[PDB]
Amino acid sequence: DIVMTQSPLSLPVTPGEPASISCRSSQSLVYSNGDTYLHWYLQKPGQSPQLLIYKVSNRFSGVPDRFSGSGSGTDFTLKISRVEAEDVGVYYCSQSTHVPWTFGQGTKVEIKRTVAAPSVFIFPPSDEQLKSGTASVVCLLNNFYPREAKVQWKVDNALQSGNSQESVTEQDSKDSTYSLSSTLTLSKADYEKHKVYACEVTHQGLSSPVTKSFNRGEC
Amino acid sequence: DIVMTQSPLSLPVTPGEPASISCRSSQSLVYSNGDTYLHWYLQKPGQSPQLLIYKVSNRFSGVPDRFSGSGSGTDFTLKISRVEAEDVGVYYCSQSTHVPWTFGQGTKVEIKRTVAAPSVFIFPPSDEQLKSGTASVVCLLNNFYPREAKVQWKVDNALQSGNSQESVTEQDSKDSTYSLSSTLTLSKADYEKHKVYACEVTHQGLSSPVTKSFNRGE
Amino acid sequence: EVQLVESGGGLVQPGGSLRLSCAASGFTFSSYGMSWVRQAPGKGLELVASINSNGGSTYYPDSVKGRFTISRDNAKNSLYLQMNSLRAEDTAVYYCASGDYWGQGTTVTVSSASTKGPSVFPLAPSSKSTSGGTAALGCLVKDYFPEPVTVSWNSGALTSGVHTFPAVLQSSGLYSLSSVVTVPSSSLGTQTYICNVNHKPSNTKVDKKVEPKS
Amino acid sequence: EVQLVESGGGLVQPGGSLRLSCAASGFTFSSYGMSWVRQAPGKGLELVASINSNGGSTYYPDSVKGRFTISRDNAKNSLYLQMNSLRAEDTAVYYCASGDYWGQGTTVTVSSASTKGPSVFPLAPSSKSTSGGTAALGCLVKDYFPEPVTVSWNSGALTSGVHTFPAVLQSSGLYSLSSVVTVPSSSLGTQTYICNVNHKPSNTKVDKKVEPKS
Repeated sequence: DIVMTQSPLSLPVTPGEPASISCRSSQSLVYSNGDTYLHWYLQKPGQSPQLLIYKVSNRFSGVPDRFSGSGSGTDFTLKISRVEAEDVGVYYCSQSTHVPWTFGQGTKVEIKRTVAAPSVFIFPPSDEQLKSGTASVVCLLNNFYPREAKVQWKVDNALQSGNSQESVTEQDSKDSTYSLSSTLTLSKADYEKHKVYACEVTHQGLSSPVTKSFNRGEC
Repeated sequence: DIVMTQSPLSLPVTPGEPASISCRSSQSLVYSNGDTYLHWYLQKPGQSPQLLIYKVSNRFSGVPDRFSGSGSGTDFTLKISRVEAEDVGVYYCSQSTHVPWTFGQGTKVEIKRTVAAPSVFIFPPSDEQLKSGTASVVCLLNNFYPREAKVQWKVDNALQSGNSQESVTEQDSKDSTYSLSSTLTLSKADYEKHKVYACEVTHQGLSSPVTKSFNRGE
Repeated sequence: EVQLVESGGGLVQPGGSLRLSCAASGFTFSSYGMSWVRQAPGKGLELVASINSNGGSTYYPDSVKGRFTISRDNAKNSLYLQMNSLRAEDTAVYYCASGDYWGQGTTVTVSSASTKGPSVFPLAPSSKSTSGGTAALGCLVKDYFPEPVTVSWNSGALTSGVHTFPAVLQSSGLYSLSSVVTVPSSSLGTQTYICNVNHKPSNTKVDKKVEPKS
Repeated sequence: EVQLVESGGGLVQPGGSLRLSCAASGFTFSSYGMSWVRQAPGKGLELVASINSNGGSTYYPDSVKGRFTISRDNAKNSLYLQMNSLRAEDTAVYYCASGDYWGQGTTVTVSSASTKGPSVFPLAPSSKSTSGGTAALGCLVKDYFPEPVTVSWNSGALTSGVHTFPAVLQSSGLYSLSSVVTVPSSSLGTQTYICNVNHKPSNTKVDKKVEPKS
């Protein structure tokens, strides 16, 4: 199999600034007819891969000029002259010169936008879920940047550990932010014997850690 | 008020080719601080207006370089270096130098893509609607270009007129095509006393007219 | 993220009144002049009223001067438009706007006629009725008033291949439209198809399943 | 207008089998080599099988060679993948592709566990639970298996401000996620909010209204 290798795999770019991805193949990509079947694909968040450049340098239908491809033999380059917010996603180089079709490991372009502090919301479990025996408490960090953030749960000021899962979205193709859910799971009976439920968020856009909290059965 | 006048109002462009819109103001747009509050908005099909260029030449957030604005005083120009399919929509130049905020009439950019013939489908009226006493017959012309097309309804080979409405979609921002519905309305009783219902479509992408049809009860 | 969310639209008898509201977020709302812009279908952008940053200066075109009043609440980050002595020519989509951003707009229609909910009918597909190589199916959304109606396919899960036509006024003075979707012929059996029709002004929600009919 | 519509995905016990289908339209299907590519969440693109235009020439990586079979029906414009002796490591999204285009994919899960439908709980908004100047609300979609689930708001009409989080496997082996939306604070009273949840592998459809509550 012809092996495809990309550099880098993580690509942070201040928007408007240019970006370059290199692709090396383990063997020449020119085919018996003199053409080179080197292609670039893009997989935007939540979407299937889409064709960007085919045969080294041909812009696929709909693809803007800021995407140019170059190179030959075993050494190829994709350039994005002005990285826009919507360009965020994972880029794959690929060869179809020989069977089997192969792909690079993929390069994830990140948009280096300005710092943005998360809006933070806490949600008590519904009365409905509480009939089921489990209580889920939810904390939302919305539209922030960069992705690094710390969420700590406090119950009656006891720091929690080992009972919460996090989920982060992919970088937004419109505003280049992230969002994060942290979900504190515990027993109904466990939930009833405490009063103060609190979510504490640390992020580079917060001068000081922010806490949202609620007391069980107040509103 | 400061009157804004755009030229042209209809702008057909083969994709990849450049495009220019002129905007003239009935009065200078230079504000007393030396700045010029001439702006360009774009309203894509199905959407609110969005800001494209502010103060003559500044690209708003998210706006690509292919959009560039220039000009001074009373004469301004928006240029699109390579019109992409997604750029389809109506462009408005606008001034906020003086109250009231005013807008140009708007320029509708159309993509001049390759010819594409419509796929045609005819739909009989549902049995459910026929309970109500009316019968709608629908003919769909899907993903074609250019927009100009002719639809003729023939009931028992008798050409209809006066009892059908058309609806066209705006140009598609992904494939630059249109779609059209034609809806033949008539009474239940009227509907039941005929058998062959047909829809005939003439379009530049068709060598010869296409007919789709059904017989009531098959 | 910047949001402008209009509300309050609907149907009013001539001479009657209506209050529109706009909720803003994602920017310093107090630091910005705001305006209401309207647009009849096919027509261009007509300014209805403007108010400045602190909310102490208003402007009105003669066409609505004396009738409309643009209000502002920099605390609730809100903007209001009090419409009185409404005329039939006032029928339009009304947008809330800041210069940089526009809301999605609310629909105001002025007429001496009642509100009717839509009927929703299957535009049933078929194999034997394929147009190389897609099948087509849809929903007919008929005899409603006033605008707007919302149409989606499969609760929003189906969007590719969809076309929802502009409403058309029938000689009855009622709107009607079709929403259609094309799918590759062979995928016809593999999935179910439901159109989701919402017409707030009459509180009508219909979810019609669309099947081949045999 | 090119379409590539996969179907046939779902949950199978180890050793068991599954047949995937792909319906194509909008291009000369007979004229194109086709392939199945899969992707585990987080991982990259792994070729599963290829077939040429005819199609009398196929390839399989050793990882699935002997187990998978890629057939083609140039008449019905369709591509197939017969998967036998399925292994847990075969859990992935399977895409149908032609090189120029990719389908949305279909989800295959190989597990020694049963299918379960989700519970949908309100993530209720309030005041002064505002965060300048937006309110947040949502739906908690908990304890379902296997993937995928579909979530929308207001039958598809509400889309901006929406964040639907990636599913997470809990220690119970059941997936869970939240879908949330933020709106300008003072627009809370002016609209209703339904989350539309669909989980096909268990035939579970829920529409949950989300309200402020006292």
